[PDB]
Amino acid sequence: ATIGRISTGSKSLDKLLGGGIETQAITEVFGEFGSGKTQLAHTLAVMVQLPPEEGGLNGSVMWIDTENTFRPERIREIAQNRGLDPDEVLKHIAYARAFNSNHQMLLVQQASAMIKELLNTDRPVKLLIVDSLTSHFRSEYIGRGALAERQQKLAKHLADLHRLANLYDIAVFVTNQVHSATLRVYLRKGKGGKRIARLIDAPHLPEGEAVFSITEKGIED
Repeated sequence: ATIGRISTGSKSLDKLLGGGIETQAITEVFGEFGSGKTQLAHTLAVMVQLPPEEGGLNGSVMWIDTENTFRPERIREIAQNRGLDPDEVLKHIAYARAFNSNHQMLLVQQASAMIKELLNTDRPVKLLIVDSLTSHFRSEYIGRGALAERQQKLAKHLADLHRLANLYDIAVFVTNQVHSATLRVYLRKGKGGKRIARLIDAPHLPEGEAVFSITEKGIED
């Protein structure tokens, strides 16, 4: 299948991403708390649901939360301000809270069965969010030989993530605070409620930067 692109809500940021975030890839967005990673995840969970003419893929979402940062109220606000039905937007976001790194790995594996069933529907899964990919791995692996073990589990988790994205034509979006993903985006605060995105690593895309805002519509220019 050909690559689908999900608009982030920002024209500037979509331009940097060659149209938007891609299916059949793991897009990693990293930054300090408040850099806009979570607002971008919330905006994408709504945007993917829009028709292609609006920047979406008529798709369903699966969201894995390691730190309880998912906000239904924010999804609802973004949905309403984009002229979508908040109830329908929420019902197309399959949500799961991971309490440890092993639970997190298991949820990715269990998600394959769910995705299979939605493939021939009008709204198949086009987006899988993992916020925030490493929080459990960093807190659990402390002591002698902890670092080498963490790297091994992360690599397998990311391989399980890559497998779903290619096999089912899904865009995998992961967040991180501060490893090989297909696209790395460094996020930081600009001047005001403005953020700056820096494309660090990309195989088909040139390096660069884009500026965006955080509003009642989630993410825009």
